[PDB]
Amino acid sequence: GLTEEQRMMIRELMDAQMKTFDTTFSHFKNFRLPGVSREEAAKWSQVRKDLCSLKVSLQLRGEDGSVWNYKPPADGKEIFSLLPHMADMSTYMFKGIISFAKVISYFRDLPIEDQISLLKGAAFELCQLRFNTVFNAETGTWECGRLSYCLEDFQQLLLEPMLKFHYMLKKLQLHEEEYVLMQAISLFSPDRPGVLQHRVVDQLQEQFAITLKSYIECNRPQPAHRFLFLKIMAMLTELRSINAQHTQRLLRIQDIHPFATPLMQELFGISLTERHKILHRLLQE
Amino acid sequence: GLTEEQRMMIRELMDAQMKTFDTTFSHFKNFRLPGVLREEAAKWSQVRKDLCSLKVSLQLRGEDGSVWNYKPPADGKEIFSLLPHMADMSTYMFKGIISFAKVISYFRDLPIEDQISLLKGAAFELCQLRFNTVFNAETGTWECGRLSYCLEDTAGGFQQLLLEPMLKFHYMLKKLQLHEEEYVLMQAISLFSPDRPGVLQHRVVDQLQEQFAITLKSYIECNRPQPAHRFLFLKIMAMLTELRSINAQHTQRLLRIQDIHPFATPLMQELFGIERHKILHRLLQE
Ligand SMILES: CCC[C@H](CC)Oc1ccc(C(=O)OC)cc1NC(=O)c1nnn(-c2cc(OC)ccc2OC)c1C
Ligand SMILES: CCC[C@H](CC)Oc1ccc(C(=O)OC)cc1NC(=O)c1nnn(-c2cc(OC)ccc2OC)c1C
Repeated sequence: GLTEEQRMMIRELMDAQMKTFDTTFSHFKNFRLPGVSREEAAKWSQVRKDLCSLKVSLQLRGEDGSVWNYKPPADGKEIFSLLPHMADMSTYMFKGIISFAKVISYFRDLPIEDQISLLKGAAFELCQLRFNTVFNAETGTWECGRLSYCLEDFQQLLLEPMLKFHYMLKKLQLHEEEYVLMQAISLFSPDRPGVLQHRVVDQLQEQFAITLKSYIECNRPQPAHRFLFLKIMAMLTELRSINAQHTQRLLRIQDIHPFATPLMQELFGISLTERHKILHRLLQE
Repeated sequence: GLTEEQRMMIRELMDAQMKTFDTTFSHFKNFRLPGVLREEAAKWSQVRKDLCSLKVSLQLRGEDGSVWNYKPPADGKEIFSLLPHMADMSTYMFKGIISFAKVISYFRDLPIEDQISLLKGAAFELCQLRFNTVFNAETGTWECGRLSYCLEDTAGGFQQLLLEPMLKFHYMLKKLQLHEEEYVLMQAISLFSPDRPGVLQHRVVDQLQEQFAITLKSYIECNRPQPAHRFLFLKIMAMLTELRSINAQHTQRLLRIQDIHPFATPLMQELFGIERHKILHRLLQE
């Protein structure tokens, strides 16, 4: 079995996930909706390539049973139509991740600078891990309560590394304990930009990784997924590569079409404490 | 061929239609839309049967090419979700019909009370005739510019739609493949109905209706192949007779819905009887 500290470690992470992951997205309100220069022109071409890779239709299910469905247009600024909404979704998700990190005892004891640096480097990764738990691989749809995001028209989709990540991770059929441990391992990455206490974060990540390794051996005897632990660690390595690629994508689009919310601006590159006033405020409550 | 008086009649009606029928619905703006979220029971039960008869989805195409689609909920008060939009659409269509009648010389010379009585009796029918020209029978969709109203997919399929006499009328009328001139002549024959409630100059209106009918009869004889269009005029007049029965049915349906859930605009209230025609008098005086 697991040690007393290992079981309590999983118990704390699971309680954190329940307190801070709004799976029904019931409290995601007041969001935006679509339809509701030579140096600049050159940067547009690359931004158009970034936006056509992830094209989803939007579905809004009302309490009465009615459904409002948004089908995106074909490629001007029309390819930016979903950005103000996705910014509000990302910002809403990031607030839940910030709250997730705050209740973890190992994260709360860290200096405020390292708390800022770890959340900055892992925000995208923990959000994709949370999005994968509501991803329907049969329909290609992220089901976020009354909101749904359906991929628009497979081997072309799998070429997109972010979409391939969600299909591959969903195929592993992970439990909630394995997702929340993946979030812990990703959150406590010691080699994030700006981390000071490099060794103590490295030591915390090793305890979360050993706990995941021990959990799988004690709760997963089915050969359904052999080497599940090493497969998970490979997905986290791939998730770090996708994080760098898509963080560059957002900066390119933000350069010619500003959409990032004030919380996202601190999350990207738009003295550590002074440059992250909102993150510092949220991390105090 | 047609006589000069009959050609001038068709020419006046086509100009009336061109000036007053916004076929692209470009000037239908600021309309409302469904949100993003013992004896009283007998009124409700009949109204639930009344509102389940016509089930459409709403489609709004944006200028950039995007498409917002609204699928109505399944049968509370949610079965009313489309009423404010339909009240806006109907009010807009009725104004175009009033303007249509207002430029017809034979209509303006009638007494003002007969003008109001003819409009109240024919508003639904001229609205349905205009809607039929933008009805796509292959997709079951009224294409109104950037707005589209599509019959919802049902387990009964196409035969299910034919249960509603209103829908059967649109498919049957579209099957005739009528010209623009025949549509505008149908509207004139419907508008000048001498047996509407409250009509005083019964003989004058009846004589005006027969001239429009004779003109339509002569148009079909002179501009359509003799063999297969031998009874098109009689088929059209039978469609107008059936459209009048559907008018009586759906007017009663609207009054029942209004009795338990008010939705009619001020102009619609004057149209269904819900000084009595203050807005109608102003519109006819402009
Ligand atoms: C709700 C389900 C969304 C789906 C799930 C994978 O995926 C999309 C589908 C479609 C689109 C799209 O059609 O848009 C126009 C965009 C995204 N996805 C992000 O918009 C996005 N997901 N994560 N992040 C992000 C978050 C960060 O902090 C938390 C930091 C950086 C980030 O990105 C570099 C973003 C902007
Ligand atoms: C959008 C147009 C296409 C289709 C053709 C039948 O229309 C509907 C589609 C769906 C519905 C519906 O799903 O309902 C909840 C209702 C209507 N249609 C009227 O709502 C309506 N059409 N004509 N009139 C009306 C107008 C009058 O003066 C102009 C006078 C009386 C009238 O009716 C008694 C109404 C209220």
